[PDB]
Parts: sequence; C-alpha cells; structure tokens
Amino acid sequence: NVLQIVRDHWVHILVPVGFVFGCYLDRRSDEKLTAFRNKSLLFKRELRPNEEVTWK
Amino acid sequence: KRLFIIKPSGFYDRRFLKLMRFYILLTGIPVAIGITLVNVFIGEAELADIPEGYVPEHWEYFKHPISRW
Amino acid sequence: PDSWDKDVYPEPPRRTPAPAPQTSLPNPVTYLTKIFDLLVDRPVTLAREFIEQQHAKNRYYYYHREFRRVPDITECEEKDILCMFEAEMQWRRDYKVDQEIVNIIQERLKACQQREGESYRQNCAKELEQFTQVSKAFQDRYSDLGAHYSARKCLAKQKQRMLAERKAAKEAAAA
Amino acid sequence: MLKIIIPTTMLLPMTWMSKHNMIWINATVHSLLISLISLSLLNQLGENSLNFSLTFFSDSLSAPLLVLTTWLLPLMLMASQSHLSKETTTRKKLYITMLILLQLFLIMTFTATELILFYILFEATLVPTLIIITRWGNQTERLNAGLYFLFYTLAGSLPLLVALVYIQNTTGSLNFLIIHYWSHPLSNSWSNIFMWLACIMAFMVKMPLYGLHLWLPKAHVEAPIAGSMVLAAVLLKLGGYGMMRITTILNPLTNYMAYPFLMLSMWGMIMTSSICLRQTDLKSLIAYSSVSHMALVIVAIMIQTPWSFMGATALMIAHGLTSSMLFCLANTNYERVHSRTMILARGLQTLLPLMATWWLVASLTNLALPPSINLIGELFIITASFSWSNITIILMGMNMMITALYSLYMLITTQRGKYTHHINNIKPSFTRENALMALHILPLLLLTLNPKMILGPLY
Amino acid sequence: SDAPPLTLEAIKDRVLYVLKLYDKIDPEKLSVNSHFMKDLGLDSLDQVEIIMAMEDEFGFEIPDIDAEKLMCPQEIVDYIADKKDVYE
Amino acid sequence: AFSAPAAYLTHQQKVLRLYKRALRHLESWCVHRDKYRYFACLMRARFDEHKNEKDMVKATQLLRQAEEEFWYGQHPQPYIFPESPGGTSYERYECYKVPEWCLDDWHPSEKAMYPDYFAKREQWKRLRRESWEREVKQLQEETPPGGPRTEALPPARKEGDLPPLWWHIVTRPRERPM
Amino acid sequence: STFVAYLPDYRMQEWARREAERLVKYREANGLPLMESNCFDPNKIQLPEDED
Ligand SMILES: CCCCCCCCCCCCCCCCC[C@@H](O)O[C@H](CO[C@H](O)CCCCCCCCCCCCCCC)COP(=O)(O)OCC[N+](C)(C)C
Ligand SMILES: CCCCCCCCCCCCCCCCC[C@@H](O)O[C@H](CO[C@H](O)CCCCCCCCCCCCCCC)COP(=O)(O)OCC[N+](C)(C)C
Ligand SMILES: CCCCCCCC/C=C\CCCCCCCC(=O)O[C@H](COC(=O)CCCCCCC/C=C/CCCCCCCC)COP(=O)(O)OCCN
Ligand SMILES: CCCCCCCCCCCC(=O)SCCNC(=O)CCNC(=O)[C@H](O)C(C)(C)COP(=O)(O)O
Repeated sequence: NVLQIVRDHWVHILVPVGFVFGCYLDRRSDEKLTAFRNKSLLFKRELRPNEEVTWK
Repeated sequence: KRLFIIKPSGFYDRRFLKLMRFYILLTGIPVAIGITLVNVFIGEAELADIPEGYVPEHWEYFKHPISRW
Repeated sequence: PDSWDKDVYPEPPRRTPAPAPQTSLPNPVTYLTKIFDLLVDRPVTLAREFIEQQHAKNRYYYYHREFRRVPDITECEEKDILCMFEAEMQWRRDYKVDQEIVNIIQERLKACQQREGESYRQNCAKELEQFTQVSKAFQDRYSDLGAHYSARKCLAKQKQRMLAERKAAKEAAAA
Repeated sequence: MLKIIIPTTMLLPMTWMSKHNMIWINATVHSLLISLISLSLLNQLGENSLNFSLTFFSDSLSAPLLVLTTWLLPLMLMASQSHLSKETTTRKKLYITMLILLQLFLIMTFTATELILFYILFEATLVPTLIIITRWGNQTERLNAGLYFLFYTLAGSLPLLVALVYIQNTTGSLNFLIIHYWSHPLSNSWSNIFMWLACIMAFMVKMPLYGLHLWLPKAHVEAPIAGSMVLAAVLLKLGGYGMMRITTILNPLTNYMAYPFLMLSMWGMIMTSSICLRQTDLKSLIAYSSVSHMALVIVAIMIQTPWSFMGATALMIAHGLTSSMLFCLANTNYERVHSRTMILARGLQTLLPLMATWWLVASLTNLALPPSINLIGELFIITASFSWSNITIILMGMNMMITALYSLYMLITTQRGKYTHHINNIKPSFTRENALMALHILPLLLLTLNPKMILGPLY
Repeated sequence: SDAPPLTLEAIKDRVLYVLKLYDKIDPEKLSVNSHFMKDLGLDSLDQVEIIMAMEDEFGFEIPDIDAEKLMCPQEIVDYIADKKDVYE
Repeated sequence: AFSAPAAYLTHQQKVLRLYKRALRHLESWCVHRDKYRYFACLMRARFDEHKNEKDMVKATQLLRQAEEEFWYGQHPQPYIFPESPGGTSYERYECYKVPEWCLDDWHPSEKAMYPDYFAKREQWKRLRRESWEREVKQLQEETPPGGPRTEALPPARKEGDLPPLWWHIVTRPRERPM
Repeated sequence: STFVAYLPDYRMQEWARREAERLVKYREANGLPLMESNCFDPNKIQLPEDED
C-alpha cells in the first residue's frame, strides 16, 4: 500500500535532509577553526580531569 | 413588518476568522498551559556564587528554565 | 525587600504619620481597605504561598559570569589583530557597563523627584549633582564618537583632550 | 549558515520533482519551514557578530533582513498562485525557480564576509527579478521598465566594482572584519572624493535616492504581484545595508560629502509625498511612498549616529512589511476589476468589510501610528536629525502631515463613498487573500512587543 | 422606535388636507384628480406655493424639474409614494 | 431627479425658480410663521406687479435685476431639508445600500435561510431575461437614426411588454435599506 | 514568537546591570568617583614630548 504513496510523496524529504546536511557541514567548518581553542587570554582555562576539549 | 435586508455574503469572512482563530488557539493554548506549568512547578533559578574550583556550563548563566533549555 | 542591594538603590527611612481622627464619622477608606484586604490580599497571599511551596521543592542556581581583565587598546601594536580584537571586546563590555551605571544614576534621580513631592528642587540636589558628574564623565568618554565607534577612536578623543589640557596647563604655568 | 542555504537550494529539485497539482503546497510548506529555521539567527552576542566561517557571518543588522526574506517567500507564493492558474506546469515551476533563486541570492548577500562576494550576489539578484518582470508582467511597458531597472542599477554598480578592486589592492583585504579593525581616515582630496562617490552611488540608486528614482515606479508598477512584493520589501534594503557596511571606511569625508545627498533626500521625500496626493494609479502611489520612506532612511544613514542606524533598521523592516501588504491589497482589487485606476472601484467597504479592515490597518501602519515599529524608526531618525540640526524638524513634520494625508486619501478613495454601479463582478474575499493579509500584518504588531530584535547592532 | 411606516391612504388624506386648507380652492369642488390649471383655475405661482406647502407638510424637498409636472393631487401622492418607497 | 432634463430653461421656468428661491430665503430670514406669511404675500404682490408684461426684453432685464437683488440679499445660511443635497442627513444611509446582484454570490447555506424570497427572485430574474430582447427591439424601433435627442424613454406598448431599461429603476435598494 | 521571547540573554544586559551594580557599590562605598573622564589609563599613554 505504501509503494505508490512513497513514489508520489518522496519529495518531502529533500529539504529536511538538506537541513541535516547543512548542520553537519557547519560542524565540519567549525572543526577547521580550532587554532585558538583554549588559547585566548580571556577564556584560557584548565581542562577538567576527564574532558578533552573546551568546545567542539 | 419584517423586510429582507440585502447584504453582501458574510459566510466567507466569518469562516476565515473561525479558521484563523481555531489554528492559532490549537497551537497556542498548549504553549500557554505549558508555560504556566513550568513557571508554577519549575521556577526561575536564584543567583549563587560560583563554588571553589567549579566551572559552570554555558546554559547555567541564565535563570529562566525555558531560556536555559 | 532584600532582593536588591539597598546601597545601590537607597531610600529615606520612610516616615509615616499615625492616624488622628477628629470626627465621629466613620472613615470609608479604612473600611474599603479592610474589604480589599480580606477579599484580595489573602487569596493572593495563599496562592503565592502554594507557588513558593512548589518552588522550594525544585531549587537550582544560575551564576554571574566573570570576565578576566585583558590588555587594552593602548598596549597593542599597530597591526596585531588578535590583541586588537580582544581589547575592542573588552572596551565594548566596559561601554555597556558604563551605560548601565548611568542608567542606575538616572533611576535614582527619577525616584528622588517622585518621592520628594513639592520639595524635589531642594531635597534632590545630591542626586542631581551625582548625575551631573556621571553625565560629564560619560560624555567625555563616549560622546561624538558616532556610529562605527571603536576603542581606537575613544583613545584618539582622549589623547586630543589630554593634549588640549596639557597645553592649557603649560600656558597657565607661565602666568 | 549552511543549514539555511542548503534547504533553500533543495527547494529547487523538490519543486521540479513535484506533481502538477502539488507544487504550490510543497513550496509553501517548505518555505515556511525554512523561515522557521532561519528565525534562530536572532540570538545575537552583543559585543561582536556571529562568525560561522570564513565566508559567512551573521549580525544584528543581517538577521532581521534574512528573516524578512525567508518570511516573504511563502507570502509571494501565496500571492502568485491566483493569477498563474492558467499557466503550464513547466512555466509555473520556472516562476517558482526564479523566486527560489532570488531568495538564495538574497540570503547569501546579507551574510557574506567579503565585499566582492557581496557585490557578486548583489548584482546576481538582478537576473531573476528582470526575468520575472519582463516575462510575467501584464502590460507592454514591462520591457521599458526592465531596461530602466537594469541600467539604472548597473550604471551605479560598475564604479563600485572598480573602487572595490582598487581598495583591495591598496589595503590588501576586503574582509569586513579587517576593513573595520584597520580603518584609517580618508583625506580631503579629489581622488578620495571620487572613491567616496564610487563607493556610495550604487547604494544610492538602489534605495533609490530622489533624482535617481525614476526606475522604481516603472519597475514596481509593471511587475507581477510577487515581483512588486520582493522589490519593495527586500531589494530596496540592499542599498541601506551596503551603506551601513561601507561607510565604516569613508570617515571623516562623509562629514561634508553627505550634504547634497541629505538635501536631495529631505526635499525629495517632501516631493514624493506631495506626488502621492495627485496619482491616478494605485500602485504608483505605493511606489512613491516607498521612495519617501527610503529617502528618510538615506538621511538616517548619512548622519552617522547610533540612534540614526537603529531607526533606519527599524524603518527598513517596517517599510518592507507594510509595502508588501499594501501591494497585495492593491492586487486583490486589480484581480477583481482588471484595472489599476483608483477611482474605478469605490465604496469597497460596503462589499468587502474584512478587506476594508485590512486596508485600514495597512494605512494606519503606513502613516506610522504609535506604538508601531514604523513610528519607532521614524521617531529615532527624526531625533537623530534634530541632533544633527534643529531645522530638520520643519521638513520632518511636513513629511508626516503629507504622509497621513495621502494614506487616508487612498483609504477614503478606495473604501468609502458609494460603490460603482456598473461593476458587478466583485466576489467575496477568498480565504487565501485574507490569510495573506493576516500573515503580513500579524508579525508587524508582534514586533512591537520586542522592538530590540529589529533595532540593529547599535542597540 | 421611529415613526410608523407611511401609507398611501395617509399620503392622500394629508395632501387633500393641505389643499383644503388653501383659500383659492373650494373644499367641495376639490377632488384627488382635480387639475390645478384647468379645473381650479390656478396659475403657475399658485402651483409653486402648493409644491412648497407639500414640502413643508412632508418635510422633504421636491426638485423644481419634477415639481413642474405635479398638476393634480394624485400626481403628488404618486410622487411622494414612489420617493419614500411606499407600496401599500 | 426622475424627469429627463430639457435642452434649456424657458423664461417662465427661470421666473418660477427665482420665485421659489426668493420665497425660501425669505422664510430663512423670517423665522416666525406670521411674519413670513406677511412678507411672502408682499413678495407675491411685487412679483405679480409685472405678471402681464409683453416686452420680452424688459422682462429679461427685470429678471436679471431680481436675480442680482436675490444674490445680494440672500441668506448666507439658508434652511435646508435634512435629506437635501445640503442637508445634515443628505447621504447618511448610502453606506447601507447594497446592490441586488450581491445576492447571487451568497453561500448556499445563506440561501437555505429565506427560501421563498430567493424563489421569487428567480421569478424576477426570469422575467428580466425574457423581457430584455423585446426592450432592446422596442428601443431600436422608436429611435431616430441620428441617435436619441433627449434622455426620455418610451413606455411599453404591447400586451406583455415592459418599459425598456426598467431593471435598475425598479430594483433600487431602498431609501432606508437597513 | 515564543522561541524569540524566551531567547537566552546572550546580549549581556542582565550581566551588565549586575556589573554596574557591583562597580557603583564599590565606588561610592569608598568615596571614589562613579566614572572617570578618561577611558584609558594616562600612565600607559605616551604623548609627544613637546607641543611647541
Ligand atoms: C539627480 C541626482 C544625481 C546624484 C547627485 C550626486 C551629487 C554629486 C556632487 C558631489 C558633492 C561635492 C563634490 C566635491 C565637494 C566640493 C566640490 C567643490 O565645489 O568644492 C570646492 C572645490 O573648489 C572648486 O569648486 C573645484 C570644483 C570646480 C569644478 C567642478 C564642476 C561643478 C559644476 C556642477 C556640475 C554637475 C555635477 C553633477 C552631474 C550630474 C572646495 O574648495 P577647495 O577647498 O579649494 O577644494 C577642496 C578639494 N581639495 C581638498 C582636493 C583641494
Ligand atoms: C480578531 C479578534 C481580536 C480580539 C482578541 C484579542 C485577544 C487579546 C489580544 C491582546 C494581547 C496582548 C498581549 C500583550 C503581550 C503579552 C505577552 C508579552 O509580554 O510577551 C512579549 C513577547 O513578545 C515576543 O518576544 C516578540 C514577538 C516576536 C515576533 C516574531 C514573529 C515570528 C516571525 C514571523 C516572520 C517575521 C518577518 C519579519 C521579521 C523581521 C514580550 O516579552 P518580554 O516582556 O520581553 O518577556 C518577559 C519574560 N521573558 C523575557 C522571560 C519572556
Ligand atoms: C545610474 C546613475 C548612477 C551614477 C553613478 C556614477 C558615479 C560613480 C562615482 C565616480 C565613478 C568613477 C570612480 C573611479 C573609481 C575610484 C577609484 C579611485 O579612487 O582612484 C582615483 C582615480 O580617480 C579618478 O580617476 C576619477 C576620475 C573620474 C573618471 C570618470 C569621470 C566620469 C564622471 C565623474 C563624475 C560623476 C560621478 C558622480 C555622479 C553620480 C551620478 C550623477 C585615484 O587613484 P590614483 O590615480 O592612484 O590617485 C592617487 C595617486 N596619485
Ligand atoms: C429673502 C431674499 C430674497 C429676495 C430676492 C429678490 C426677489 C425678486 C423681486 C422681484 C421679482 C420680479 O419682479 S420678476 C419679473 C416677472 N415678470 C414676468 O415674468 C413677465 C412674463 N410673465 C410670464 O412669463 C409668466 O406669466 C410667469 C410670471 C412666469 C407665471 O407663469 P404661470 O402663471 O404660467 O405659472
């Protein structure tokens, strides 16, 4: 029963998938600008005993 | 004695008003009830000093629970 | 109440007189006040008591964020972008804090004017002179910077004022 | 920022893969979803902007404009689908594609970090608008209107390109952050004067400035309803945004280079408000009112004060929403009677009461009734001008009086009196039209509760 | 509420009342169809005065272009009935 | 309002209109009824003084002098009937007048109410549609080749004919439509 | 609209008010002026030595 409705309504996933992909690419772009992470004179901090980075 | 009153059709404007009110209320009554419940049962935070050696999370610098979330 | 600091927002001891009736006629304001109390202030107080009881069972805290003191724009070399950026952020934060200080002083002045009634011209001189001093300082700091303001333009304005004052003092020394 | 751009691009294959009878529904639903997503950019840091990456950033100035564009797209789709019912499926999909491309170029334009990318997108916005105007315009003057719209823009924009490449050669960068942090004063020289003119005239003609405004009545009257909506609401604000971005490097020259532009803007806002009093076409009156409001915005930008920029941002947002609503209101009557003449259809309040209420609210917001954001922006600009010079109040008050005059003149002419007898094809208002007016007007009133969202970075 | 709806009989009775209060008309002689110029031997000024009296009676003005042709009481009754939408 | 105008006004029509205007303005000046009656009989006598003049030139000059006298001595605030073009209630009820063609756009649920009225309206519409062609034919027949000369319209002349161009005259909304 | 109304105070206005309260209390508790006409310290500024 779902074959035909999928074939006629599959277009409703393109925009949410684009949104998810955009968020993923935004995180990847954030990943390329970590040169000054925990290095600014205002926010430099001592790491917690278990944490690895101050932000991701 | 009673006479007919020639008027433009008021069915469509009234229907539009009912539909707009219906959808606005359908979405905004649950929000109002949820805000009331949150305010009554989970109040705003109260200012406190930062304990020794402790670093707060970024959302812990705000006091309203909805803003914190 | 005790929620706000009483030194930042002070008020006089709030002297009020005692009732001294002069006639046997009953006072309608007192009866209306009793009716208002019994019909409004008690249900509201009970509702607030229940609300506070529910709030007490869920107690959590939020903190005031503290910012370190970083070097200002005066100790940044001409083309050091990182020190310039951090100094500019600190300067903008200080600008906001100064705006809030002026706001507090203005609130004090307004409260004094409303409270003193017919004698505000005499009993609010201290608030007026406080506001005059803070207004002069804030003007000297930030006025005429215009839009697109920056710490560098504030420093230039300060240096121009310092040069004018130094020249005036030097020329007065020879008089 | 990709979380906004990528769904907007996905709108294209989604509408090209839709059924012939589902394109409007799908496009409207996903445009509304994209607007909801874009609404999250209003959270601003205060001190500095939101720098997502090297290419894009968000400011307290850019975020309201982005939200306005994303919100305007579904309203454009709702307004378009009535007069495009007889069109083929392929041409309707092409029209929606033009709208989506315009949205994409606009959202990328407002977030670029570097001035050449901003220029490229700001010129790229021309092509979809030109295609829409010249292909789906109704009259034969749409060709002349499109030629005017294209060439007025380009004659100003090309010197801006030359000035931008020269500035990048001399300074070494055009990134807005580096531009702002390494700003140096412009000396008093002919070379600097012409650099100032080349940096300013493109944004001047996009506002438009009085004397360079002749393209706007043609383009706004001859375009279809969606074209007029996007021209008035968003495309006029590109000049103001560009001015706010570019005047950072123009100091201290603006101190006297702005005198002719201030004079032109004040006297021309008076002139266009007066022009609105004698207009036989309903759309031209709205266009000239837009010209007057943008003249006030030009004054606000030229005087270079924080209150002026705050008022200018508020006025841009409010004018966009109000002008879009007014154009839609005019289009409804045009669809009824197939003529733009104001006195052809009279006394429409007797036949359409709810549309008359929409007309009244739009006219009240056009004259900047308190405490609407229109008057917030106008009052902030007027106060800043008064600080600039106490004599500006005469022109500001005259403009206020004339604005109220022609706004209520339009309302009285279109809605009051007695109906035209021979016109008997005025059907009751559709749900689509009433919903479109409500979706225009409700955000305007809701923004009054939170004015700081549209006041800009200087807040 | 306001005044009761007007009727044809009331209009005709009031018109005949006003005409019978006119001195240059015999009460016995006057009839609803009695012509003013021909049967009552009146002139144009008397017709103008009759029209003005009718306007004063019913509290509304009759335009001169229309009043020129009201030459019998029945015509006046018909004009008044048609203007105020009186059908019975 | 109801009669087709003529190409021009005769001397007699102008004389009567001046008489009526002078009487009305004198009534405006003479508030009380007895004084108004006295001065109105005086006006009537002065007006009848030149009743039987045969020289048209001197009659025209008398008319011009009388008009000048009226204009100089008119009341700046003459009494106006409330529903008259200058009255305080002239176009008060125009906003309540809705054309009858709006009833065709009513929703079927709206027409579920008032069924007999809409049946009779259907009868009226059939009557109009069945009479229109005969009206047009009669208008074509009774018209000179060089177009109509006046704004007068002919009545019906056959057994089941209706006067041409009657729909918008018969179906006036009302004078007090609500 | 609910989301915008409940946006977290990232603009640092409550923080600014609290900082101003602290600074005012500290400054008038000691008799210090509430604000200086100089935004930056004169001791780190090196003006040109001669003005004539
Ligand atoms: C319809 C709307 C179109 C858009 C309107 C755009 C407006 C553009 C106008 C630009 C504003 C002013 C331009 C330059 C500022 C001053 C101009 C000049 O007149 O001032 C004097 C300049 O002196 C002389 O006037 C030189 C200019 C004379 C030649 C210019 C011809 C002007 C005639 C008007 C032609 C119309 C131009 C616009 C065409 C459309 C100042 O004396 P001086 O202090 O010594 O020179 C200062 C410059 N220095 C420092 C480099 C030395
Ligand atoms: C038709 C029938 C009409 C009659 C019925 C009328 C019913 C009553 C109507 C009157 C209602 C009056 C409401 C008065 C306001 C009460 C709520 C108000 O106080 O909340 C405001 C909230 O307003 C919102 O914040 C601002 C509105 C946001 C608008 C966004 C619209 C969505 C985008 C749509 C597209 C926009 C395109 C253009 C954008 C540039 C102000 O918030 P604030 O006092 O601070 O909050 C204090 C506590 N907080 C901070 C913890 C929350
Ligand atoms: C659709 C209507 C819009 C019209 C807008 C047109 C106005 C645009 C503004 C002027 C355009 C030319 C600007 C040139 C680009 C600026 C780059 C620059 O600053 O270089 C100058 C060069 O300056 C010039 O060459 C400018 C000369 C003008 C060339 C073309 C003149 C055309 C008419 C100019 C006046 C009209 C402009 C304003 C009118 C607005 C519209 C009416 C100095 O460089 P250097 O040689 O290195 O000097 C320093 C070292 N010695
Ligand atoms: C309150 C302020 C108002 C005062 C303004 C001044 C008023 C005017 C004063 C004097 C006016 C005159 O003498 S005006 C001079 C009047 N003389 C004539 O008209 C000569 C020819 N008469 C005819 O043509 C007809 O007999 C006719 C008379 C029309 C009757 O017609 P019927 O019998 O077929 O109804």
